[PDB]
Amino acid sequence: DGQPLGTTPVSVSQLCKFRGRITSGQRVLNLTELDGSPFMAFAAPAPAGFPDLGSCDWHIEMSKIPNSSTQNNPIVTNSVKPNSQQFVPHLSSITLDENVSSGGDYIGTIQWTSPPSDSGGANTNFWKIPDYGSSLAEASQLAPAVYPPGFNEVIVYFMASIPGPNQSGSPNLVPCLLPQEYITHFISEQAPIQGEAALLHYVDPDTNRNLGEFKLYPGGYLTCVPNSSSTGPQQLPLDGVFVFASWVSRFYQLKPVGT
Amino acid sequence: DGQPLGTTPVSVSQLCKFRGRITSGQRVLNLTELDGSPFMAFAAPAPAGFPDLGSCDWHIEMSKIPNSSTQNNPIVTNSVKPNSQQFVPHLSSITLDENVSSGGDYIGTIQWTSPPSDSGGANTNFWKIPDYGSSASQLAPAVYPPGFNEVIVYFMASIPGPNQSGSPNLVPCLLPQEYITHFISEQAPIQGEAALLHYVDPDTNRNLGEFKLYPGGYLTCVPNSSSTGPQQLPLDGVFVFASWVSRFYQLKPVGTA
Amino acid sequence: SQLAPAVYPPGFNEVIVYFMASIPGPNNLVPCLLPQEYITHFISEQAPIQGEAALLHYVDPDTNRNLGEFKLYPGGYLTCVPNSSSTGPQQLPLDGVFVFASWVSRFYQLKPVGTA
Amino acid sequence: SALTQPASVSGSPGQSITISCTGTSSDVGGYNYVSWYQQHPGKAPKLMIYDVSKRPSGVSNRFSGSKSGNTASLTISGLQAKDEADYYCSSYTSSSTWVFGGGTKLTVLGGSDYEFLKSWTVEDLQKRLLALDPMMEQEIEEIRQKYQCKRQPILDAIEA
Amino acid sequence: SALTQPASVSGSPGQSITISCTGTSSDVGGYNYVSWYQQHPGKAPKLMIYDVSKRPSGVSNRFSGSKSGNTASLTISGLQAKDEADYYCSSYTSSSTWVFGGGTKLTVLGGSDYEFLKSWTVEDLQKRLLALDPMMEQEIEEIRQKYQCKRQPILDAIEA
Amino acid sequence: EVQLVESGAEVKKPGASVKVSCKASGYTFTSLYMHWVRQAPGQGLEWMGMINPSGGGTWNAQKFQGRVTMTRDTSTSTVYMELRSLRSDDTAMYYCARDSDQYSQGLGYWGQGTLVTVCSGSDYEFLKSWTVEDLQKRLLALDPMMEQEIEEIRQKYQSKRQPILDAIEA
Amino acid sequence: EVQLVESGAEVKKPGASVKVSCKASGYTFTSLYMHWVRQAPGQGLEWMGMINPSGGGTWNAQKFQGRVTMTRDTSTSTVYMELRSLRSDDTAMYYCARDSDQYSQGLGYWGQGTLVTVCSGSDYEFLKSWTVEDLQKRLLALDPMMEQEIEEIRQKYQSKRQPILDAI
Repeated sequence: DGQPLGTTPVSVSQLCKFRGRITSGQRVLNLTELDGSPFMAFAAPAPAGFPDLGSCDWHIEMSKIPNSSTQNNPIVTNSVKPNSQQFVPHLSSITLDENVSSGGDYIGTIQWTSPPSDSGGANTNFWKIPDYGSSLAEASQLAPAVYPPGFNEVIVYFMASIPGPNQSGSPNLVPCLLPQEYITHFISEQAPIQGEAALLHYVDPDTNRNLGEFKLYPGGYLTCVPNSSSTGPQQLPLDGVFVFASWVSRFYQLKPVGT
Repeated sequence: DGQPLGTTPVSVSQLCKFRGRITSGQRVLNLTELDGSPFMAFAAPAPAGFPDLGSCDWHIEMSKIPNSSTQNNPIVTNSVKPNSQQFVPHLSSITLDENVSSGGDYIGTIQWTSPPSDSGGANTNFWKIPDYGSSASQLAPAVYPPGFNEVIVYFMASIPGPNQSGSPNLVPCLLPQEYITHFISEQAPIQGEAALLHYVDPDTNRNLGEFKLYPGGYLTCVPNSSSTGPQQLPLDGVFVFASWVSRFYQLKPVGTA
Repeated sequence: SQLAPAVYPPGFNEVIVYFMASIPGPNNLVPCLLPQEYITHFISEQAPIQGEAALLHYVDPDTNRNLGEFKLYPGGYLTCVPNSSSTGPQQLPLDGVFVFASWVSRFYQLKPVGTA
Repeated sequence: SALTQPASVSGSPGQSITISCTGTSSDVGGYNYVSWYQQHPGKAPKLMIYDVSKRPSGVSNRFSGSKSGNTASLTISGLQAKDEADYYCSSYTSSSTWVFGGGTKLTVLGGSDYEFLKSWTVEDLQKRLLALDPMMEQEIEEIRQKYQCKRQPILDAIEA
Repeated sequence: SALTQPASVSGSPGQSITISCTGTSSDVGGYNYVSWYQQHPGKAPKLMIYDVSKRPSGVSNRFSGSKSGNTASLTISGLQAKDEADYYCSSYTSSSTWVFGGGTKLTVLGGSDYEFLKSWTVEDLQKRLLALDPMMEQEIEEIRQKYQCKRQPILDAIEA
Repeated sequence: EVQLVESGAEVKKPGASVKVSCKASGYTFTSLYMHWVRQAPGQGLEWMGMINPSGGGTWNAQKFQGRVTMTRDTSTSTVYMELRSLRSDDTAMYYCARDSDQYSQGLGYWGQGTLVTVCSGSDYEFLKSWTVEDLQKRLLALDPMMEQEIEEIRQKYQSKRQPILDAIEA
Repeated sequence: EVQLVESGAEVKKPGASVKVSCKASGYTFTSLYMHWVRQAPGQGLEWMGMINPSGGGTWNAQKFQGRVTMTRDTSTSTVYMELRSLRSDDTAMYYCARDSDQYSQGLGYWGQGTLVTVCSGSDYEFLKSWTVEDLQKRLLALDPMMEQEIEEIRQKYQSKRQPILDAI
């Protein structure tokens, strides 16, 4: 029904970007919102659109937002260690690894991610989240964890590639619960909820064959029943559209997906 | 009515991005679609979402789209000069400035822009589009400012990069990408010559300014004076559809003074 | 350039069959899309096209049985769904005769063609 | 156009001193990018006030700059011996170029009776020997460079 | 651990030789990145083969490596003297670590009769003059250091 | 730490193209800008051009337009200045410098400089007549000139003696 | 042109900690990972870990886990190796080597090599009690002996020159 939780931005533009002001010759970044307005701790665990790629070493590419410079390349490359104790976005302060010579309002994204440092040589576990600042005391804390429902149902994640090496040499896929277009649509059109879940159909737009049926829970995640030990929904083609079939109860038994 | 024109992508993700195969040790990038698919030259001037930041030098960053690397930093920095005759996206090939060490499928965006080279010191004019190497043309039709003292209204976003005047590097736009995605999703038919949009402050429900949306897909207004216009309007407002209007609908001028 | 248009096999499978012909030279089998006699027959009979596609049987004049079935499109090419990557229309005999049944659409997905 | 600077500026050691830089509206008043360059006659210049009223690291706080309207001014407080150099102001131009000034020869009197220079730290006298060395050798290669073409033409004339 | 390698394999000039690197599934079989190396005794090692069969620029096409199941092999064709060096295989282990091979030895037995020395080309001879000094320089590195080893605790003893 | 190393001094004939280099090491070559600064002997600095290491981006001074061509090679991390139509004014101190920082906009990291000196001539006209003439006894004036440089340093030694003379009795 | 140079050969008393640097220039420092490779005299190459120039990121072999400590300096573009509790087998040719290319994933560009030396002696605190009087003289007397040992391998060098003289 369309209330973003945690640090979900409305649009893709402010999705993984962060903005802040840093003093010259210092590595502390005082976070602000993407539009430049001051960030409030009690609003959210982090400024809207703050990255949540946990268990990895960020590598940012900041730049001065007003673009005062006239000659040189404005891209400044630094790295952030979310496992470090100084990584406290809830307190509107994160410390970069390297000092930045020029002070000013900096805006940047995550360029690539490496396996986390000072963490026993663990792999880039994109399914975990960085330990934000102390949020139990404040009203705004992390969004509740989405546990997988029973009835042999598994949460379906949408995977996109981020640059950066991983210990296994596998593609670096960042999983997400819902596509950002769906989140924007839900935010814009705040339709109410009439059932414990929404029965989505993954249908090929042209051939109109029902590739598989998915349940959309009000918490904002898609679940499915894999057919067997096979990967299940991963075999599905990407040229498909989810169509809302009906409102269903929680105990609805999905037809197994995949072969 | 939700019909994209030119190299317009549906979602923001495929904006200012390009994917292609380049042989090791070379500098020519053979463009493909963003999803690793062959690109049809006849359908579009360029692969979907290919940048149109013309009259400026692109400084791209690239990485292999399957992460086959376990050790080193995957981003490779290169530059593309659109004014060069070798920059021909229509023929699915653009040549980077520097050589690329290892071959493979590289995805990449525009990291920053600099004033165009080989142009007599011209500034980074973002109001022009690259040549695209077209040879009939399937480009999006050029939008002209209508008469009746109407001027097209553009939306500006900052891309990093220097400019000859030290001013913000704001790129113009015709319609926010969320509007484009909504139009594509909701193929609402056009029932009038133009759509009158009210710019309403959500908290106070006050129409700060009124705008005309043309079926071509661009938003126009009427400035109160040469020194004012939509720039004074607060950014927190939301466009609310009001009615279908004829081309001769005379808007109330926006701005002050 | 008013060139003729390239044909894309639509939907799942539905590959486009080709009529190989041999030309002497270096060692050759050039493909084809429609027989010239079929072109002449189509030109002679100016009848309208119904539905989205025309379903065809590859019937044998001997047994009058449909060994294989094909979907004919107004674009001027033939499509079929093979049993597998290798097994498909190639296994069909060369002595068969093509006929016309009715006009079908993308809803009608042909049963796989070939012996595997 | 070319930036204009005073030919020479004088000041006794100990007190403050102001250096002026005047340009056109576009060159110095149009943009806030004016850089002050101090160059000892021997070696390369180095940053003093690379942006107006802003100071690069590794530079004493004595050198400070300011711009009032269409004129940029260097102000130096506590002037002493080792500031003897030619000072240049460089600013951005409307032509997307960087312009340079003529340069001011900072004339600081010292050691008229030769007692002032020895009154400084003992390093300064050794520094003074290290201070004279750079521009004291430039003339050598200055003759050497022309020497590299006072005689090649005459042997070329011999072959002619 | 370490990749098991043959202690030494030799072949006459002209007949191609093959050196194989062995390891477990986690070392070689699991991952496609195996690097084949070669070290002059005095010079630093450089890269022959990386990514199983991909070859960096600057090394002749004759070198060619391959992976067969759990075993990786390097092929050298038409051997001469300049290939006489130890070959090292390295694979990316499952423990997020790079592990080096034991280190194989290859020696060209040609020239022992002392008649094949002249059979080498003048360029082949010329590099041999400039090759027997650097690896002897590697030896004196050990000669200057076994005695630096036993000199060390008298310098302390003289102090103490 | 970053160093800017120039190719070195070289004397060029008038009207002959002069090629200079500036080595860059210890920093990312493409991020910062490279500038070219010329200082006429005892006349002051002047700016001729600046180069985009990340591809093209040649912008020079208006009076140098059509005269200076600049290029770079990312493989060797060097920047090359080329000049045309060498005349008596181009003999000066050629400098390569970069901004102190990506957002600094101040040239503070300069090189050693090259003393590219143009042959002013003024001796071809007098010594072209009579062919060889007496230049045979004039081309051997290489050795005697060395004594003058010994005399110059004596003048240089004259002025680098008083500070110690004031130091000893200080 | 890109090259790696290091501190040089060092001599260390076992049980202490050795510090090794590796100067990197001619390329973007943070772009390429830096590896550390050691080679004992007469033994194969060993891999003691890797260092990410971009913000720490150390991964070292299990047999050297907890022994090496590697850090980088972004200002000077130098990577530091620190190994504590040197042992008899720890003396080796210490190489710092970056990858040939970002996507090559093969050590192609190596350093000049550094030689950390270990002796560990046999019983030297015993030697301090009574041999310290003539220990320096025994050293100085033995100095020319190895000087002709370099001449001994010079004789080997001249011995192998004769076959190449016939080759010419």
